Order: sequence, then structure tokens, then C-alpha cells
Amino acid sequence: MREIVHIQAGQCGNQIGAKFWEVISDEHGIDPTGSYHGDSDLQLERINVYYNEATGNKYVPRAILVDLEPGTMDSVRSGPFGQIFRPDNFVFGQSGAGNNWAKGHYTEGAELVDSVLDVVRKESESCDCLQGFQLTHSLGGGTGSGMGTLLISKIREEYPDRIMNTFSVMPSPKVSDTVVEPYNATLSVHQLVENTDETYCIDNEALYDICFRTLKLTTPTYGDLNHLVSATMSGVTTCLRFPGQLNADLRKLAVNMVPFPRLHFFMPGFAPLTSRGSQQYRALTVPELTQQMFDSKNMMAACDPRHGRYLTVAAIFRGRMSMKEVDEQMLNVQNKNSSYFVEWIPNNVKTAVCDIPPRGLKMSATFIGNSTAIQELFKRISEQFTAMFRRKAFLHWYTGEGMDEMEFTEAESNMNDLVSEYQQYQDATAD
Amino acid sequence: DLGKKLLEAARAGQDDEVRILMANGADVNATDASGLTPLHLAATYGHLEIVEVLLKHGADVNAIDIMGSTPLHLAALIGHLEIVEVLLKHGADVNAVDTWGDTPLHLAAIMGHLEIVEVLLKHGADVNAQDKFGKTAFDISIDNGNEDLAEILQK
Amino acid sequence: MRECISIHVGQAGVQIGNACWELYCLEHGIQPDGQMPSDKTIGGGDDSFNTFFSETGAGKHVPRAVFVDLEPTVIDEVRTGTYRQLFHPEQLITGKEDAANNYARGHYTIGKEIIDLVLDRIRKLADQCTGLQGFLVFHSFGGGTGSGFTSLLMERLSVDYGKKSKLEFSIYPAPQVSTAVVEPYNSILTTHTTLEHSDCAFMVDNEAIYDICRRNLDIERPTYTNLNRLISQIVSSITASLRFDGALNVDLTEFQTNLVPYPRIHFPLATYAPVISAEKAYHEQLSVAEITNACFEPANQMVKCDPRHGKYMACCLLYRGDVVPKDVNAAIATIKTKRSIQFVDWCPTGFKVGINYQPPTVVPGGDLAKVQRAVCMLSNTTAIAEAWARLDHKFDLMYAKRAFVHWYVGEGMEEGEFSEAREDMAALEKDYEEVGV
Ligand SMILES: Nc1nc2c(ncn2[C@@H]2O[C@H](COP(=O)(O)OP(=O)(O)OP(=O)(O)O)[C@@H](O)[C@H]2O)c(=O)[nH]1
Ligand SMILES: Nc1nc2c(ncn2[C@@H]2O[C@H](COP(=O)(O)OP(=O)(O)O)[C@@H](O)[C@H]2O)c(=O)[nH]1
Ligand SMILES: COc1ccc(CCc2nc3ccccc3s2)cc1O
Ligand SMILES: [Mg+2]
Repeated sequence: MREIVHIQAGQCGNQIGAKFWEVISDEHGIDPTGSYHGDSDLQLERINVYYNEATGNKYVPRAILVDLEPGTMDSVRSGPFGQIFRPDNFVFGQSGAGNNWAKGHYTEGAELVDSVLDVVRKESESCDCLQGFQLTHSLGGGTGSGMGTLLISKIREEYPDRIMNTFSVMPSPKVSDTVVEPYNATLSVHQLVENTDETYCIDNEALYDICFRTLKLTTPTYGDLNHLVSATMSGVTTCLRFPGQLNADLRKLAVNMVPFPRLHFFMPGFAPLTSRGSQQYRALTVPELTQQMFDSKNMMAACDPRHGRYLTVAAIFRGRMSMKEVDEQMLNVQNKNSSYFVEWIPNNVKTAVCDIPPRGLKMSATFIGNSTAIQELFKRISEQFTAMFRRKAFLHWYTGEGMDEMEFTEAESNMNDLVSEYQQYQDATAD
Repeated sequence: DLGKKLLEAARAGQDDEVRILMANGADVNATDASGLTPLHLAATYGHLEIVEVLLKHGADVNAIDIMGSTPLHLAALIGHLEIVEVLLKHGADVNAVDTWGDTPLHLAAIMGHLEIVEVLLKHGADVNAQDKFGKTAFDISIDNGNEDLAEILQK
Repeated sequence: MRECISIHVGQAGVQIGNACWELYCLEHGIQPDGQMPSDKTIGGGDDSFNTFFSETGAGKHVPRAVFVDLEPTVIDEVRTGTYRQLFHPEQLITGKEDAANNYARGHYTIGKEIIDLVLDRIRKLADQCTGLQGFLVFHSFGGGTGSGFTSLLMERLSVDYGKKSKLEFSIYPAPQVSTAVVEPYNSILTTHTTLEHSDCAFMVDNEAIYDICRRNLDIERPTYTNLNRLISQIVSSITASLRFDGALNVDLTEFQTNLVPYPRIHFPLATYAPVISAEKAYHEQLSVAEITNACFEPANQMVKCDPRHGKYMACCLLYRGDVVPKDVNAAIATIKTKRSIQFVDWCPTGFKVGINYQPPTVVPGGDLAKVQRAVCMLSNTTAIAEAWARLDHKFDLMYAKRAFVHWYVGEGMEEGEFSEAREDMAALEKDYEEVGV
């Protein structure tokens, strides 16, 4: 297993996806034309995981760009690396999704999904040993949420032996266009619990709180939030893209991080937290890196880890640092915080270390937690879903697309079952 | 029946049809099957001009549907700030309770409409009002970790 | 001859195998390209090293060795490293997709695609043998390939070579040097399905080897290369009797006779002395009495446990170097007189002794100092059940919640096999309790 096929759907999915590709292109020495210009051979060793090699020492993202509205095409192409994508992998429709999960999942999106699968099929056939799929999307819209989850279901049925992994950004009133986002997100979470193996929960509530309260940005923009998203996506994929000793891949991560199939929603974290063009993060040591990494303020999901228990944890340290010091700091955190790691999964905290740091930093750490405290995120969406649904507000936008009202009650029911599952393992004892 | 047409005109935001229908005798306080009035629907879908028109022609600002929802409940839930203040100006009950024990303050807090929250507080929203699970708006803000909301609610 | 075929499965087995065959070549005077000047036989040959090396017409000595992994990364290093020319290229076998730390993928869904190629390649080596005695199998407990594919391979080898002995060198997992949360599951699953197909299994506790590197070799953070060079030194001690002239453990059958009284409790404990850092090149040389005494300190054991809390069923001492037999006998007498080491009542309470008078070899590149005499003690003690108990407890904690079980059921395995394997381990622990109390 090596190659990953990347899909970005909808406005949010394509915006964070484009950022992802310009970030890792820089780490791997790839310029906006696809040519390599790096100073380390480690940048090429695992390049095929995300890139197809082209005719003349040129590298093309294994990325499929999808949206039901054409406006996001132009913007992505206008971007710094917009020309590096394969033009045939732009699969876009004419009329958008109107922030309506049902349009994305049942009407407009169902018309376009077959065109997308033709491109996915092609990209998979040229893979020496495809390991799985990675999707970037938001859950609060219509395309990334409605058509995204439909794409996941259809890919799941055609490539059932492959890993399905998503970067799913959760809506928040703090960064909100409409009050139907809880509808769209709850319907999507229903699909995600069943058809993905691993989901990275990127919470816009957390991203806004970081920018506003920690970074002191009085009025955060999408570029501010996406600064944090791209840093997080770079960190969690570091071990897929560079050698190291772990020989990490999407299936080994899933096998070791997901003890129960439905509880596969990860809480990511990052340290140091910086804003664009600041350079303030300088004197950062291994004890500080480790403390911040587990700090609730550094989580990309708006959840307090100390209100739950960690089932599993992976920590990725990047940069030159004392591995002797990482191990003593990592053991230190586990011993003084013993009450926040379940006792019935021995050795459930994994340390990975990568030589090559990200741009602008010499030391950095990335956190991936499977914590029962993520139920706070789903309880927040659920309360908003219920507040709207009990008043039947805007429901005709969904039933008017052939959708049945019981689909809402079943999504509501499934998400509340998911919350009860987390609580069950939060209170379970070894005994 | 002009009432059904007024209900659909108010929902759709068809200002001119609302004017003509009331000119032909349409029941400003007509109800659909669940007890929603034209004012309920105009307040839900953000039609400020229709809200003001209905209130000038005898709409009951505090009417309840079958579930106890008043127009202010729905405007506070959806987030229509200016409609909230028109409703309060015309005598809306800031502390009306629906069948789930929710007040307008509960619904604005849950949906994160912080400016509406502030408005309701200045108009005497009951900070001790509990829903059927015993939660006040401040309880909701503590449970969901909404620090901005919690600060607003402590004045 | 009476040839032996070594099989290396998964990363741990392959990398340990690399270190072992490097050491073997140095012990026998074989260059990386297979050439051997010291002893001049044209082709074939019937010397003692021929148990482990065939000979081509051109004077090339080729390991009787197979390396298997389900992904190519580790074996690709063997194909490009110092000993690329040493091995049969067709005996380095790789798939494209590993077991993802999953016993069920190694045994069922992924291992099934390559098992028949591995067996046909093993058959090719077997067909070059005038008197094959059996197999030495190297693998980890915790890996998906090392656990799952090894158990599948051992099952098929029992059908295809019913009369041949099978010896295991098995890496027992440690938290300090681990790769997966599910390693207790894979360890219990493979032990259960391999138990009836293995005649003798030497467990290597990665934590014990880790401890020795840190305390004896002053290596703060041991690498796999550090661990493996120490492991290979101990494996060579155990197999030297098969590769040189000797009077103790001269064939694989004799391992069982001397070390395995009952077929299920076939897990001897290895203890090796002395382990001295290469920076202490001018260390005072330890006597036979001293290195023999060191064989009864827990700090030199390959598996962490307490033999004082157990009883002995067999005990072999394999000396290497400047070792006079009378000094061994005096040292043994001191052990029985002063030490409270208890044998069960139904075994000969004696110690079997072998002496190879060649000094131990140390690899250039290693962390071990040259010594004039060394000793490996192989003992079958009920105390090694403590190691099974530690593994079973980690298994029980996760299984009680059915944590991670769905990954195995989703890969061609029934949930019923978890309890079957665990109850077999419970029966193994009772076997040790009944023998020693
Ligand atoms: N002593 C030693 N242990 C190793 C080595 N490599 C891996 N291990 C240990 O072996 C276990 C992991 O099994 P591996 O052999 O790496 O995995 P595998 O057999 O290739 O199976 P998969 O990778 O899951 O397909 C862990 O306990 C590691 O600590 C090694 O070179 N030397
Ligand atoms: N972090 C982040 N969130 C976004 C971005 N663009 C849209 N969103 C969020 O995505 C949701 C709207 O979905 P969107 O992707 O715009 O609609 P779609 O095109 O139909 O999928 C809302 O929750 C927005 O806050 C972005 O660039 N960054
Ligand atoms: C919780 O314990 C563990 C967790 C994970 C792993 C291995 C695989 C990984 N794959 C990735 C991929 C990307 C980033 C980090 C990682 S760790 C082994 C463990 O013992
Ligand atoms: Mg492996």
C-alpha cells in the first residue's frame, strides 16, 4: 500500500484542499508547475503516495476536484498551484447545491456523481497498490456534505477493501451562513459513522476560538481558519509522506486508533499555534511542545479532553530534538494524567518522530486523539438540530427534494446513539 | 379561501400579494393545520416588511401554534434580529414558553445568535427560566462551552 | 548432510535473520559474495557448516535461508545491502501489501496470496538436501505477518513435512519497543495456532534485550540494529552445535530430547554471559565460574521472569572459547551446592554441557567487546509462565471490551477464535502450574 487518491468536494472542501496541496508541495520541493526543486532526497522517496509522476520529471497531484457550482473551479485555478492539477480531474456542475444536503445527496449531486466516479476509477487503475481515499469537505453545506457522503457511499461499495478517510469541517454559528447547517451536518454524520474508517474532526468553532482568543485576531477570516487547517493536515499526513521507521499507512493508523468501528472520529491538535506571517513562535522546547499538544486550547475540535478519556492517541514530533527528551515528556504526561487514558487499552499512546519540520518552524508537534470527549461536539450539533427540527423550520427545502421526514429522525437518532456509545466507554472500568 | 393564500404569501415574502389579499378581507390571523399564522411564517422566513404590515393590521403578536411557539420564538431561533425588535416593540412576550419549556432566550442561545440574546436580555428575558430538562440559557452556555455566550449572560 | 533451512517472516524475522547470517559468515570464514578460502572443497561438500550453507560449482556458499515479508521495504534492503550476493535471489520473497498489524490479514486475506509461492520456493531448497532435518523459523509475535503468516506457514509445513522438526525464534513484545496496540491479540492468536506445529520455541523478550543494551552496553536509546546484533549473538550460541562438530544438541531432534520433556511446554529460557561494551576493550577476562554464575542472574535472561519462583525441567550450558572442562564441572558443583535451584522430581537433576573451543565472534560494527569465553544457558523453567501471564492479562483487558476485534472479524476470521486461543493459553498456564508448585 502506497498511493492515496484525494478528493475535495464543495467550496470548503476545495479551499482547504487547495491549501493542503500547496503546503505539502512546498515540503516536497514541488513548484506550481509540477517540477521538483528540492535539496533533500527524502522529499522524493514516498512522493508517489500523493503524486503521479509525469512525462519529464514532473509531478501531478492524485487529486480530484468536485463541486456542483463552477465558481470554485476558477478560484482554485487562480490559486498559486492551480495549474498543477490535472485539468481532466476538475468535475464540476452548473447549478449549485444551495446549502442543501438533499440537493447534494439526491438531485444535483446524483446527476454528477457518475462523472466523478469515472475519474476516480481512472486514478485508481494507475495505482501500483492503492491504499485508500482521502476526502476534504465541510458538513454544513450541500455539496461537500450531501454529495460528499454520496461519493463516499459509492466509493465504499466499489472499493470495499480500501481505507476511507475524511477531513470533515464541522459548522459553527460563530462562522455560519445559515441555520440549516445543523441539518446538513447531522445527515452527514449519519453517513460518516457507517462508511468511513477514520474522520478528522475540524471544528470551525475551535478554529474561530483559537484565532479570536488565542491569536487575538479580532475578526478571523477563512484564510485565518485555513491556516490552522493546513498546518493540521500537513502534520497528520507527515508519516504517510516521509520514510521514518513507522512505515505508517492509513490502515495501520485505523487498526491501532479505532477500537470500535463507529468511534472513528479523531480530535486533532497542533503546537505551536501561529498566525500567518508572525514568526513569534521561537523559543519552544520539548516540554512546552508536549504540554501545548495535549492542551484543550490547541485542539481543532471544540471539546475539552479532560471531560472525557483517551481511548488512543498518536503524537507526531517534527524537527531535530532529543528523542530522549520526547520519551520522558510523553511518559510524564501519561503518569500525571493517568485518569484521562483508559486503563483497559495498554500502551495506547504512540510517539512518532519525523526529521523534516514544516515551513517556518524548526520544532512542531501534531496530536491525533480518539477521545470520548468528542461527544461534546456531537451533542452541540444535536442540540441545534433538535431546536430547529422540533419547529420543522425550513424542512420543505429537504422534503421538496423527495427526502422523507423520517430520514431526519433517524439521523438524529443515530447521532444520539453515537453520543451514548462514547459515554459508555468513558465510564467503563477494567475490573 | 383567502387565508391559505395569505399564509403562503407571507411565507414566500410576496409583499404585494399580502397587501391585496388583506384588501380583499383575508384573515390576518388565519392558521394552517399546525396553528401557524401569517406572522409566524413571515417571522420565520425573515420578511421584515410583511411582519410590520401584519402587525399594523391586527395580527396577534403573541399567537401560539399547536406547540406553543410564538412569532418571537421563531425569529429568535432563525436569527432575524430586526424582526425580533419589531416584535418586542409591538408587545411580544419576551418570556413566552413553548411546549418544550423553551423561551426565546433559550432558542437564541442554542443557535448562537448573540446579538439577539443581548436584545432579549435588555427586554427582561428571564435568566432563571428552565426548560423541561431544567436548563436555563446559562446552563446551555456552560454545557456547550460557549464562552462568548456565557459572558453575555452575566450582566 | 543433515541440512537445516532457516525461514524469516516479517520485519523482525527478516532483520534478525540479516544479523544472524552476517554473524554466521564471519564465524565460518565466508565473504559477503559467498566465497570461502579457508577450507577447499570443490563443490557440494559434507563439512559441518554444510548443514546451513549449500555450495555451488563455482565455490559459492549459499545460505539455506528463505526471507518472506508481505511488503517489500525490509527485504529490498537485503537485496541492496552488503549481502545482496549472498542469498538465493528467488529465496527473497515479497508482496506489495502488508498485514497492517493484523493477524487475520497475515493468516487469511493477505497471506493466502503468497503462501503457495513460499512453499514451492521452500520445496526447491528442500530438494537440494540429502537429509533435511527441519526448519528454524524467525518471526515476531506482535506483527501481522510475523504472527499470522507464520502460523499459516507452520500449519502447511506440518502437512508437507510431517517428520521434520520445527524450531522457532520468536520476538515477544515490549512497550518500550513496540509498533501496535493489538500486539497482545496477535501474540495469543499465533501461539495458539502454532503450538501443536512447533517442537521448540526460543522466546526473545524485546524488553529484556532493551534492558541489556541500556545497562550493559551503555546505549541510552537502543536501535533495532543494536537489539538484533545482541539477539544474533545469542541465536548463534544456540545454533553453533548444528554448524560445528560437537557432542550436545547435534541435530534438531536433540533439542527436543534435552530441552522439551512434554510437547506443549516447549519454551526454554535463554541466558547469555558475558555482555560487555565494545568501549571496554581492555576489560579483565571473566572466568568460567564467573560467567556460569552470571547465567543465574535474571539480568542476563532473554525473557523477563524469575526462575527462583519456578522449577527446572532441563538445563543445558553451551560454552564458547577458552573453557577447560574441569573448570566447568567445578563451576556446576558450586551452582548446585550454594544456589537454591530446584528441579522437578521426575527429571535428571543434571546439567548437560557442550564446549565449542572457538572464541566467540563479534561483528565489526557491533557494540559487543571481544571475550575469551562465553556461555549460553538453555533451561526449561516453569517461571517463563510469568511471561505468558503478562501477555494474557493485556489480552484480557482489551478483549473484555471487544476492543479492536472488528478488524479481525472483518478479515476472514470468526470471533470464536479469540476465546479458543485464550482458553488454550489458560490451559498452557495450568500446564506450568501442574508441573511446578
Ligand atoms: N528485536 C527486534 N524486534 C523487532 C524488529 N522489527 C520489529 N520488531 C518488533 O516486532 C513487532 C512488530 O512486528 P513486525 O515484524 O515489525 O511486523 P510484521 O511481521 O512485518 O507484520 P506487519 O508489518 O503488520 O505486516 C514489534 O514488537 C516490534 O517491536 C527488529 O528488527 N528486531
Ligand atoms: N474552515 C473553513 N470553513 C469553510 C470554508 N468555506 C466554507 N466553510 C464552511 O463550510 C460550510 C458551508 O459549506 P460550503 O462548503 O461553503 O458549501 P458547499 O459548497 O455546498 O459544500 C459552513 O460551515 C462554512 O463555515 C473555508 O474556506 N474554511
Ligand atoms: C495508539 O497506538 C498506535 C497508533 C498508531 C500506530 C501506527 C500507525 C500510524 N499511522 C499514522 C499515520 C499518520 C500519523 C500517525 C500515525 S501512527 C501504532 C500505535 O501503536
Ligand atoms: Mg511489516
